[PDB]
Amino acid sequence: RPDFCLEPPYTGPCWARIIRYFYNAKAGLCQTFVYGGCRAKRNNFKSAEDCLRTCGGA
Amino acid sequence: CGVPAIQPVLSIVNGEEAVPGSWPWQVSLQDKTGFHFCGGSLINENWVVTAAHCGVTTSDVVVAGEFDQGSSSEKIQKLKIAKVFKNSKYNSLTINNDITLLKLSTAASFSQTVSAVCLPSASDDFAAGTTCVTTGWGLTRYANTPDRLQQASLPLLSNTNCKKYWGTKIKDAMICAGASGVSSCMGDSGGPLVCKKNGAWTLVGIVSWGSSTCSTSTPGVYARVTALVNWVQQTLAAN
Repeated sequence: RPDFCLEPPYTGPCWARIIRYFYNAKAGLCQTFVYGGCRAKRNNFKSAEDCLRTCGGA
Repeated sequence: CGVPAIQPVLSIVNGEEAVPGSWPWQVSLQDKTGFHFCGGSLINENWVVTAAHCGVTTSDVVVAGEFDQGSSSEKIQKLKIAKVFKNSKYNSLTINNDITLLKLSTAASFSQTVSAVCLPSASDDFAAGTTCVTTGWGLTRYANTPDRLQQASLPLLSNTNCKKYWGTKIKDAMICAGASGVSSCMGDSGGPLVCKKNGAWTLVGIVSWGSSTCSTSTPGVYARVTALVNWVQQTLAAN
């Protein structure tokens, strides 16, 4: 799986409160986190499904 | 516009609870489940101005006349969004031109707690040091959002002073304010930064970005409405 899947979630500098998903390698599942709205890193998905299909098993 | 039926009491991290309904143009942008993700400002009965990075869609809703998001009995107006007009010049890399207009499916019913903020003229000059106000339901500590609407008085900063911290990240459609003991924060984006123009509260900025920890000693950055208002007027006129 891509290495970006191992990066911690990144909220960014913008001040929105948008729910996104990131893969948590420690637990093996995608979890929710608050995204600020801009400059998203790659371990940031709009759905748990997209996240699992891209990072599952990393 | 710009004249609340209920006057606010002056004197977001380190801000203060607002008088219920004293910022009648403040709206809460929520998803279909009621989750607040951004703020916004009513500019008339059919349009709301917010930030482009909020990524609003027609599935989201505009909640007007709200004060306590934790109150199920509080009377509010849940308004559907007919169309979203994101400024095509919004730069997703620099965050410049961070503004979006929302056209409501059904007009908002103006009242003592729901009305519009005034828009500035492209040529208006709000001097640095001018004390303005920003409002919203963003975090009060860098964590869940406060139930009741918050407010904070803060000074506008000159581009030169803002750049002393942010350098070249400050673009022409941005205006800074804060670094004075208060700070906008997660959940405040899209909300208003208003200053008085002939006594009427006028939209000078739209909460955009800043310190990643909402530091109160760092300049907050807002979309500069004077640099984007012509786009606003043009969009309304064509729709």
